[PDB]
Amino acid sequence: MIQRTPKIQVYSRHPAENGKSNFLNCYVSGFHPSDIEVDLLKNGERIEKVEHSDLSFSKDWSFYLLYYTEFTPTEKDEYACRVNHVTLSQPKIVKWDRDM
Amino acid sequence: GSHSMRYFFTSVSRPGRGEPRFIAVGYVDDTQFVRFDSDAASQRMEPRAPWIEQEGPEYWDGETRKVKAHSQTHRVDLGTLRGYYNQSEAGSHTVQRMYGCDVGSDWRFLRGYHQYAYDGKDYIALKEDLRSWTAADMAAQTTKHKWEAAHVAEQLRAYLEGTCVEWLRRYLENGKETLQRTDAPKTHMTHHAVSDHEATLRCWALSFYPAEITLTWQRQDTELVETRPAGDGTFQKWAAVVVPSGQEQRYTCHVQHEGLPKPLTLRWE
Amino acid sequence: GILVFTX
Repeated sequence: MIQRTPKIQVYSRHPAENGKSNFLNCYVSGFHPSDIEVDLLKNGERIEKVEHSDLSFSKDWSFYLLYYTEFTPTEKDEYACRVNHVTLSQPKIVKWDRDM
Repeated sequence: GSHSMRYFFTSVSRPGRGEPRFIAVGYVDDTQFVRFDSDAASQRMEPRAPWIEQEGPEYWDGETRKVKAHSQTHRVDLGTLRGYYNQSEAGSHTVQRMYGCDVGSDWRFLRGYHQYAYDGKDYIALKEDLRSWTAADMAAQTTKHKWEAAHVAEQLRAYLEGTCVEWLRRYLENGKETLQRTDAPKTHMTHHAVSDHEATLRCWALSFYPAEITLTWQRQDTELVETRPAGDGTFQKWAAVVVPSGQEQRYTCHVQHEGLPKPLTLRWE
Repeated sequence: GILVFTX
């Protein structure tokens, strides 16, 4: 079968304002197969209370999912989205950058 | 750029660890309204949009009923698809199906599509003429021939063209206040530098709805990321261009969206 | 809502 690496986008629901509650997102998309592990990380540690959209796929049959978490950004707390898929030799960890 | 309703089904074979996985989620435009998950605790069709919550038990019992039939069907398919390709029961494989109807500005039929895919490639798809099919492999032709003998194609046509658009028009009205609404993109630009002779000029389109939008640069060498959802019904997307130095004035970003009567041309100034 | 034949 056809394998496709996920494309990862770590961003916030609304523009990042330290001290304000917002949601951190990780929209992994364009991947195939469906089995994928996505976790949002805070200063390296795993974030437990995350939620995700139901599995849906695009016109090219590649899947897509959105992993959100409620977080009140701080200026020193680093955030990331760790993803692993049969197409990655190691779990691609993308850091949340508030201007990307 | 009118309206539609499409359902998406994905069934993955989990060899040795139970039955396959099945997820049926329904979409009206860019808005999810229902879902089903093989491994959920409710095992019924669940609401994922408020305008759908209002539906009586008889409906929910209804879709739950029909959804699991879709399940039995999809686990049979996997087994059958493994046979055609002579694959070992060992590995996992994926089945995806998607069908629904498109409706114009008037809420009148426009298109319909069935189509199925195996392991990420097209297996067989219903032709626009909702009479014929497009078979992919020689195996896919098996399914096509068979389906043509049974006149399955014409049984679907009755759905896409009939009951699908009806239930769609019904969804649009019942949930009008969210579905029939638009949101002009909240745009802006930034200036980041790559080096001491290059900078990344980036253009943003946020909080818009529906998801269709056109981000365009102009002085070829343009990064465009795929429209992502913010998580509150609106969508985001940004476009970037590595502009040489002190040359940012000769670059214009352009936004096109259902919510912008006249486009937005924003320049770094 | 929904409608499926075996493939």
